[PDB]
Parts: sequence; structure tokens; C-alpha cells
Amino acid sequence: MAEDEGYPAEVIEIIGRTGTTGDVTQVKVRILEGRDKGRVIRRNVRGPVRVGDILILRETEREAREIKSRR
Repeated sequence: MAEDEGYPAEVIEIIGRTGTTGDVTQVKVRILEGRDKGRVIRRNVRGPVRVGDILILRETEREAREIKSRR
């Protein structure tokens, strides 16, 4: 319906837990539409999930901290 300012992604498969940051949960989702339509990525969010979930990625962030420490 014209609306294309955000491409929703449906969970295709769950990876598991992440923790560290705070009981994080990484899951893989695929683009339902938006040119690409068919792009699987790995988004990290807090809380569980269930195959079917849908969420738009207005940015998806990145967070390229890259701890200089590196030990």
C-alpha cells in the first residue's frame, strides 16, 4: 500500500542466547519485502522469540565499538 519506509522481517530460525550484554537473544530473520525481499540477517534483541515473529528494521543499528583493549 505504498508504505515502503520500512521493510518487515520474519524470523526464519532462532540461533540461541547471547547474554554478556544482558541476557541477549540473537535470532535470524528474513526480509518479507522491500526490494531485496529475501534477505536473511541476524538481529540481536532482548527476550525470547517464536518462528513467525515479524519486525521492521528501520536501521538495525550496528554498534562498532571494537574494544581497543583487545586482550
